[PDB]
This record gives sequence, structure tokens and C-alpha cells, in this order.
Amino acid sequence: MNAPDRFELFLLGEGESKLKIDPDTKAPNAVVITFEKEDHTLGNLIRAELLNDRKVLFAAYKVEHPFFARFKLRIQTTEGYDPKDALKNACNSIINKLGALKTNFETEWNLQTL
Amino acid sequence: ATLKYICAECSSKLSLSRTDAVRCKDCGHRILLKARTKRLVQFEAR
Amino acid sequence: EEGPQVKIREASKDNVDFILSNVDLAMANSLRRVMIAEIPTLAIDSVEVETNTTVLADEFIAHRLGLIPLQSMDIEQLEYSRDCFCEDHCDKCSVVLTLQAFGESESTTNVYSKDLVIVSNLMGRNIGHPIIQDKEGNGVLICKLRKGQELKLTCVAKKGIAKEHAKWGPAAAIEFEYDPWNKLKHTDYWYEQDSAKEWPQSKNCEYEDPPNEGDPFDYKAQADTFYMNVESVGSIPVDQVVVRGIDTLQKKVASILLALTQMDQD
Amino acid sequence: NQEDSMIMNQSSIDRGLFRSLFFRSYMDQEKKYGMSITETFEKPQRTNTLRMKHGTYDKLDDDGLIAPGVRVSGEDVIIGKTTPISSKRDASTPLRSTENGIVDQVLVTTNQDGLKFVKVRVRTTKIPQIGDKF
Amino acid sequence: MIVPVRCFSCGKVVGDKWESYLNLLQEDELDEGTALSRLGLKRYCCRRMILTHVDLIEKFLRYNP
Ligand SMILES: [Zn+2]
Ligand SMILES: [Zn+2]
Ligand SMILES: [Zn+2]
Repeated sequence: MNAPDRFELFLLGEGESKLKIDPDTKAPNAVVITFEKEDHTLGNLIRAELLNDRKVLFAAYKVEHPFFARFKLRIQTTEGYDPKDALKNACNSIINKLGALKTNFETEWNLQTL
Repeated sequence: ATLKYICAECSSKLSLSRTDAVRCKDCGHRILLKARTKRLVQFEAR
Repeated sequence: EEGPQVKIREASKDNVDFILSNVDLAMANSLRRVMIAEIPTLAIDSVEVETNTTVLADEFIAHRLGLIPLQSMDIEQLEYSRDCFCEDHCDKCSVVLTLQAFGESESTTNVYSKDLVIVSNLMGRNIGHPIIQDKEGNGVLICKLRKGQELKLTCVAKKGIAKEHAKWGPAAAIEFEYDPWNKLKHTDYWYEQDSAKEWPQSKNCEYEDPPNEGDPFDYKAQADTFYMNVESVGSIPVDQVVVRGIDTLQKKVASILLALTQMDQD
Repeated sequence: NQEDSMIMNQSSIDRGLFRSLFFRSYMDQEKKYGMSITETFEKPQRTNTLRMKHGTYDKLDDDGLIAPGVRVSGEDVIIGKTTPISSKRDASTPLRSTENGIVDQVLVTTNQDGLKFVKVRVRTTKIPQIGDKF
Repeated sequence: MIVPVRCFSCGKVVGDKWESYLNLLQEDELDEGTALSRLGLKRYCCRRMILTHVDLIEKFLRYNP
């Protein structure tokens, strides 16, 4: 009756772009990224591989409301390091890890029988 | 094909008359039902 | 071999039981979240009921129809219902399947999953075969008909995702363990007299040497070594299940990169 | 799950768990007064019949009642009857403002006094929503 | 009513097993639990989906209309 249509959870509706960048006031160089149509599947990995980076200081993701589908990711890094570049590096690290894992698993699979 | 009203005891296809009582000749009872319209449902199977 | 390492200890048509090694804790959780919730597949999103006389109300039957395991091996060729441009569906959008049955004998004739009939074009794709794993040769039982009843309808299978509905989800049955003895000390063992005797040790213990108990707690430890088994549902075999999950994960991650590089404007 | 409340598996609900069939059996009859003046089951005419309901009757068939396959919602009339005057006026039987579903079937049978008499069964699949009482 | 097609939580396809279930006790004279073990129904969430249910549609079928 009142439920949001199930496609509202993974497909971006009218006037809702994927990301947003907002510099955080009352803080050093720091930014919040307002995701859309994103569950914790993505955010928790972005946070983990972000934390593995040495240079980054602050990395967190919070689900404002599991009612809706958005979670906010905040990052702050030492001056001179654009945090969006840190996000890009963490994402590319995740992607290369995934690709190597895929080839590894395929090699392990083809040998197996039954 | 076209089937306007049916009855419960025997599934008899009987298009029925206006200004008429409710009675099935072959069944003998007086209970009758209506039948599906040709416009078919759209079903979010969900 | 350049990073994530996987050892496989057993595998089958339905199951693959394996060690995963040398990755962060969170990654496996996110990956199973993906394949459980995000892999695209194919199942019914619309049923045009022609005529029904079975006991079951066709709402019920439509729900049963949605859950039929439809083979989606080459489905990446297929395009989403919403994305594609056919009016509400065509051979590029959807795969239509007829269905009809009648009361042959006084002995109740059941309608198995087998009696579904493909109508739509295939253009070589291996999409729309309702897979059947039973030995007798006929899978899901949908309804039973006595001699009198008749059941005819026409379902329109569409591409979907496990997020929107549960039909479009291919595994749903995956094991997960990552520490035999809680050497990471993540859990606190409830017990009456002794934790060990009142707790069955995991069967995956044989590969990891048990603690000698002489040593104090290791603070710097983290979670890298996982033991888990994936169970197929039949829509996608396990091998393509895990790989398509990984691919959807990489694609979702990279969609951020694309929206980001777009976010840089004039 | 707070203060005697619970949380349910959305997939299982979508898998079909704890789903419900919910029927309603509306009833009506005509021929009440007698003396050969008599309510008539029919698709009404909007002209000179000013007692029409908010819902329109394009869903109504020729004899004033819809077939057992027509999805219904809101205030879409189910049984349209006309009572004569001494022109006709509406005595139609709308649907409850809150419910919605599918007409399961429609039954006509005369009464012991000889009155035309109808029972309409509407059906809905009601899914376990958020605030339902368990 | 009808045999559930898949277990409500762990997702395994269970619809096809039911009929075999009925014969599995009949000719081989087995307990219910072992017959559930024969069909690979290890997880009790799956294993509870069949035994908990009784096929009531049979009682509906006897009615003529
Ligand atoms: Zn008859
Ligand atoms: Zn199309
Ligand atoms: Zn189960």
C-alpha cells in the first residue's frame, strides 16, 4: 500500500544523481559523499580498502536510514592529498584484487572434476 | 466460446435471457454464477 | 596468484566447498551480499491468465510461476526490461512462455514445471529453459488437476535482480566460517562448565593447527583465512555464480568511478 | 523489534511466507417493496439519474455487475441497481474505500419470496506489511 | 494448501521433492528424517519446509464443480 516500489532501492529516481560532494564545515580538509541506491555491500568494502591506505586519516560510512537506500561516506586526509583521489585509489585496488581473484578461481575451477 | 452464466452442480454453458428467472434446465437448481470477461488480467507475479 | 588466493577442497554441480585466503574480512561478506542480492537473472514478471478452473486462485499460481528456476547462462547478452526499448516487452525485452493443461484422467494429473512451452524468439541465447534437477524428469510441481479443470495462461519472463524481488536470486544457500577457535577473540563463548566440551568444534579445524594455549593473546591478528561452501539453485552453476557476482561487484564499484569522472565538469 | 515487536525476512515474504488470501462477500437484493415497482440491476444512465456515486460505471457490464476477472480498487462500483420513482435513481453498491483486489466470482439466485438476489465475492492477496499484527 | 516450491529462507528448490517424499516412505519403509536426508535436505530451514507442510490441495480436489 505505502511501500516504495522495489526498483526504488537500486535504480536512481527522478533528479537523483549517483554521488554528491560536500566539504565538511567545522573540520579540516574533509568531505562527505552522499551516495544513492547503495547498500552496505559497497560502502563497507570502500571503507576497508580505504583504511588499508596509510595516508588517509578519517574514513567512515553511515546508513542515515535503512528505510531509504543512501549512506553517507566521510573522509579526511592529510593536506595536499585530495580525498577523491584516495577514493579512486582504494576503488582501483578493490578492482584489481577482484580481477586477480576471478582468474585465480577460474584456474582452480577448471582443474576440478565432478 | 461465449458463455454468459454458469451453474455449480454441472458446468453448463448457458447464455441467459433478460426478464427471466434464475433456473438451470439441466441442473434443475436455481443457483448460477457469472463467467470471466474476455479482458484478461495483468499480473505482477511478485 | 597476485593477491587473493583460493584453494578448493571439494566441488560439485550444486556445491563448491573451498578455502579463501589472504583477503580482508569485509570482502567476502560484501561478495556474498552481491551474489545473494545483486546478480541479475531471469524469471516471471507478468502473467496473462487466459482461463483457470483449478482450485488455486491464479494470484497464488502467478506467485508460484515467479519462483520457477529459469536458466540464465548467457543472460548477459539479454537486456533489462526497463533498459530495452520494446513496448512493455518484445523478443529483445522478454521471453514469453505458454502454459496449458486439462483433466486427462479421473486420476489427478499434476502440472509439473516441465509442461511450460517457450514461445519467444531465442536468437541463439540459452535463456528461458526452466531447469529441472529431479531424477523422474520433471521439476517444480505447480498445481494438480482433476478430470474437470483446465488451466491456460501465458507468462512473460523478464530479466531482474535479487534486490527488487527474490525470484531473481541465484544462490541464497551459502555457508560462511572464518575462525575455528576464535583466535581473533571476536566472540565470547557461552558455557555452563567448560566452553570447549559444551561446544562442537568446527569440522574445518583440520587445516589450521589448534592453539597450544601456552601463548598469550596476539593483538595484531586480523581475519584473512575463510572457509565456505556455495550452493547452486540451478539457474546459474556455482562457477558462473561466483564469477558473475565478482563481475557485478566490479561493475558497481566502477560505476562510482564513471559517475565521479563525470562529476568533474567544465 | 522493540517492546514486543519483531523483524521479518523481506525475501521470505517475497518468497511467499506468511502471505494471505483475503475475501469479501458483498450481498444485495431488489424487488423489496412490491406492487410491480421494483429495483433493477443494470448499468445506469447518468442523465436524469442524479444519485450516481463518485466512481464511474465504465467497468459495469450491460446488466449492472462485473465479471469474475476484473481487477477493482477504490470506489469502483460493483453492483449497479436502479430504483424507480413516481426516471430512475441510483442504489448502487460501491466498494470500501480502503480495500482493493480481484473479483473472484458473482452469484445470482432468487430468494424464497422470489426476489432477485446477488452475492459478489472479491479476492485479494494480502502480503505481510510493516505494521501488521503478529 | 500446495507444496511450497522453495524454502522460505535458505532458498533451495524443494518443489520437485514432495512426490518422491511420499513414495520414499511407502515402498522402502523409511523414517521421515532419513527420507529428507536422501533428498540432500541438510539445512533444517530447508528440511522444515516439507515436513511442516501437509498437502491440503488433495482435499480441495475431491470437490466436483
Ligand atoms: Zn449445470
Ligand atoms: Zn524488449
Ligand atoms: Zn530452507
